[PDB]
Amino acid sequence: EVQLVQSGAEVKEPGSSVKVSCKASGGSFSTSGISWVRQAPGQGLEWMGVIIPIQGTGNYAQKFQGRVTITADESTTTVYMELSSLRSDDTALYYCARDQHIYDSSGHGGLWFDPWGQGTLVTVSS
Amino acid sequence: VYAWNRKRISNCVADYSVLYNFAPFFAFKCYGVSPTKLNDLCFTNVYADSFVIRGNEVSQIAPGQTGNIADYNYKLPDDFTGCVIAWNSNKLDSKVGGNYNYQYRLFRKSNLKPFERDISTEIYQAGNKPCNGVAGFNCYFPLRSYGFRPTYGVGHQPYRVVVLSFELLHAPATVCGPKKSTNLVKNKCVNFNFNGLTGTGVLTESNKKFLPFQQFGRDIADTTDAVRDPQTLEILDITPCSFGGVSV
Amino acid sequence: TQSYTNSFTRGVYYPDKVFRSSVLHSTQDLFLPFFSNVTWFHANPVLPFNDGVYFASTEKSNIIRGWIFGTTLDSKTQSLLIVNNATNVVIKVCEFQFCNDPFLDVFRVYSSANNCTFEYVSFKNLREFVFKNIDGYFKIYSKHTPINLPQGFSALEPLVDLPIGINITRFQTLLAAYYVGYLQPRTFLLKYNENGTITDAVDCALDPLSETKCTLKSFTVEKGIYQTSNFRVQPTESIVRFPNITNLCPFDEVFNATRFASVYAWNRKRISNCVADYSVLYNFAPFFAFKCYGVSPTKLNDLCFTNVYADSFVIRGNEVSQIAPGQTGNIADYNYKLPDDFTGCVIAWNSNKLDSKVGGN
Amino acid sequence: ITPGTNTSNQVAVLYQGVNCTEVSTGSNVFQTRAGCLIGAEYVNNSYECDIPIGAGICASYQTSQSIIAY
Amino acid sequence: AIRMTQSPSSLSASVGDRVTITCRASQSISSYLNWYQQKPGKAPKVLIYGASSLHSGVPSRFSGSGSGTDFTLTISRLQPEDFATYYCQQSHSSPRSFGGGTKVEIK
Ligand SMILES: *[C@@H]1O[C@H](CO)[C@@H](O)[C@H](O)[C@H]1NC(C)=O
Ligand SMILES: *[C@@H]1O[C@H](CO)[C@@H](O)[C@H](O)[C@H]1NC(C)=O
Ligand SMILES: *[C@@H]1O[C@H](CO)[C@@H](O)[C@H](O)[C@H]1NC(C)=O
Ligand SMILES: *[C@@H]1O[C@H](CO)[C@@H](O)[C@H](O)[C@H]1NC(C)=O
Ligand SMILES: *[C@@H]1O[C@H](CO)[C@@H](O)[C@H](O)[C@H]1NC(C)=O
Ligand SMILES: *[C@@H]1O[C@H](CO)[C@@H](O)[C@H](O)[C@H]1NC(C)=O
Repeated sequence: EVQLVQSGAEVKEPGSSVKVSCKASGGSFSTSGISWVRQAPGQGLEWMGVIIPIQGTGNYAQKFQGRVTITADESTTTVYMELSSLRSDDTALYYCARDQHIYDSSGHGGLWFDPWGQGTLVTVSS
Repeated sequence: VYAWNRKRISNCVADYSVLYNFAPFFAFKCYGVSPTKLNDLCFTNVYADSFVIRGNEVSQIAPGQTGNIADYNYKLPDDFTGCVIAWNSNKLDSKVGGNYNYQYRLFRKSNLKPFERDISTEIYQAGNKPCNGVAGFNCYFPLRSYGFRPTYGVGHQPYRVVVLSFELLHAPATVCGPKKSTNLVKNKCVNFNFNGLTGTGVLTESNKKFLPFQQFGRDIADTTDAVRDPQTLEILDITPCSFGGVSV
Repeated sequence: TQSYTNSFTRGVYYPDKVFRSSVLHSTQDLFLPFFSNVTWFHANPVLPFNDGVYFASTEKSNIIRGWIFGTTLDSKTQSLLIVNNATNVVIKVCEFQFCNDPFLDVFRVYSSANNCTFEYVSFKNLREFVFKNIDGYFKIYSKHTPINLPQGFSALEPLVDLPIGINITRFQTLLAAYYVGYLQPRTFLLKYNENGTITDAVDCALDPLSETKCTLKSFTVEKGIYQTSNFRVQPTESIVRFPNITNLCPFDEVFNATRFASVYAWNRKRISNCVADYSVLYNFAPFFAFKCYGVSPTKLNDLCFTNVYADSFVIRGNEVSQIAPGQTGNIADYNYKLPDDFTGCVIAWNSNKLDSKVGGN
Repeated sequence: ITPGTNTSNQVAVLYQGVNCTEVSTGSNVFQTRAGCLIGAEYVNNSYECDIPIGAGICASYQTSQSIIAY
Repeated sequence: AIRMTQSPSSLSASVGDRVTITCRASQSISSYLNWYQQKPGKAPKVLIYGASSLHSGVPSRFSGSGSGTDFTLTISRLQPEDFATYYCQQSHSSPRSFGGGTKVEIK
């Protein structure tokens, strides 16, 4: 299926910002939600936000609003996630994933993230 | 189809007999007018609305139709006068892996008004739970991409559609067919043709008080009794030539 | 300051550009009803637009100059700005970013102006204007008349027609006291005198007397009793009652068989006790259109049938025309015959990729 | 029911064949066998028929003039 | 504002056994639940989407069921390569809340 490739690891300091790229091999771009999911070391997964490239903007959960910016480069087929105001709780693996959302006619079947990137380890050094 | 292009045609002579040389279509579908007569008519404006659909939906580009396309994407008025031209474009709009550059709107709160374009990419909310712009249960993305592939059947292959809408108002004509105009003859019984309005009668100078925007006058039986010459903006009264009963 | 006034008979404009002389003509169009309720403003939110706007101003020095039309007026969509210099009228459709309180100094209206897709340049006096945005044209009718709202009549000759198709819902006035009314789809009886001028008008829905005048197609009504109209009680709501059925009809296994039957032994399947969505039949077979007799393909989802029968087989191209009521041939006589009172839909699609072999199928 | 527009713009209305309960609408309702008559003041007097309404009821325009039914 | 709760947090079983994992929602999410399998050092993979559907390539031993607020992922016959962490995610509404995650270990 579609393949997602992310950038390399990042080392930062609190108060800075990190930009992570996610290039889709292609096949449904500008209509497929490229979701970003972060995973703290030894902790569970957490959904940050999703972007549909044709919308132009990005939607985020009610835990990251105000310091997460996601934009899509349509020409390069790459999705960029900018997390500003880094802190200690921002050291995690940052995956990018694509939604499917198959619905038949009433609400059966939901979204799922089949393609995942290899992961972008971002470390907020003290 | 959801963001169909529209172009305006005015102040030009339109030869509709070269449209066969531009696209490999098989025939026009003209409503309110016949395809062969288009070169003998003057229209106040022309609108060329172009887009891509698939085969099944070509039947929906017609007045009075309903469906996904005719409701949420591209709606034609019930009093439509124009011509629809659709041709298969499987060699251009289909890729081996699938052509996902063409999309259609699948959900909308209300049907489109005729000749209304809706390019809003807001998340459609089927239920009462607010979506806040995030897809989810009863939160759909209204735009879905066609997947065009060369191996698809004729009904699922892409079709390029151009709709010509002919605005024939009371305004001065701006789009006309190739037709040479002869000298104006008055006080004689002639077959006159003013901007496609044909008739037979005697043309006389008139003192009717046409306002600057008006272009012709009607009678009790809706017969044009006066005209304005398209070249020299004067008022001509049209009269039936001469006739009567003959008893023996 | 918002007062209210009666419009009397003001607001009649020429509905078409066809010359008529000495005739009573009946026209249904967006007119300002007679004796309506106009809002009077004194020198600030945005007024709505509805189906049209009638603007009136009794002036002497041209204080009011321009108008703004649009939906959001926040540069998120195209908006119509109509201003005028000492001589030149400036009409623009850029995505302006209007200020909260636009005004003019003897320009502080739009901080931004991007994507201009169209640009057009050209005793007291009562100036009347009618702005309406029907079809794809923004029609402006104007009439300036010297007064000393008068209880009189005066038609409004058309002034401007613009091919802009901007959706308009809200509007506001621009100046460097005026009346506003809203147009409604009324039927009028207009009187064209010998010179082609509208000199009188009758609003057919104003009162019983005007209904009589419009019914007689005349302005004077003689003594008597006239059968004018019929009163009806209109429905209040809509009621839909359909059976208790949840199962979906098995159209999957009809159109998606591995191999269809021969025409002489055509397969038949019975469909009952299910909800049939005929809008997914396009996703199962690559056909181009239905051929429905006695019913239309788009209406199938709004009907209940006691039973459905799906009869599937394979023929060749020449014989597809024979699958229709009243036809004759080899297929319609000896293989598969349809009744003359047939009500149904025939779906045929080419299957050369499946039913054809190199050596022959 | 109307006297000529040369005379008066005041009119009466007859809803034909309905009871005076299923009915622009003045407070002068009257029930005739021909229907419901709104805008006419019924008078116990009788004169020659002026505007025939039906079932023996006629209407006229008489005196401060108004439409009366009788 | 929808939360997902798993049980247990760490179960130890043997090869060929039957494993049952429960995923509960605070409020009904219909059939918008997903199950993800993550191996250490690798990105998660989908096993169940829609609470009842198997992804392409998923072995038939995995089976999911349930609707509303009660859900269950069942492995009929455990395998040596089936020892990983299983997360259940709700797709009902934003945010997509992943469960606490159940880790399946060797007995
Ligand atoms: C129209 O063309 C004729 C000759 O072609 C010319 O004499 C006349 O002035 C023109 N009128 C206008 C309004 O262009
Ligand atoms: C117009 O409407 C207002 C209420 O919106 C009302 O007070 C006023 O009396 C109306 N105009 C007339 C002439 O009755
Ligand atoms: C038409 O115009 C002429 C011009 O003098 C005028 O005499 C005549 O009265 C006008 N027609 C009417 C009905 O007033
Ligand atoms: C007006 O018309 C009425 C008919 O009902 C007639 O009786 C009366 O004399 C007329 N008056 C004038 C001034 O014409
Ligand atoms: C009208 O209805 C009332 C009851 O609603 C009844 O008493 C009366 O007789 C009826 N009159 C006519 C003329 O139908
Ligand atoms: C007519 O007379 C009757 C009794 O004779 C009375 O009840 C009724 O009120 C009178 N009508 C009028 C309009 O005075």
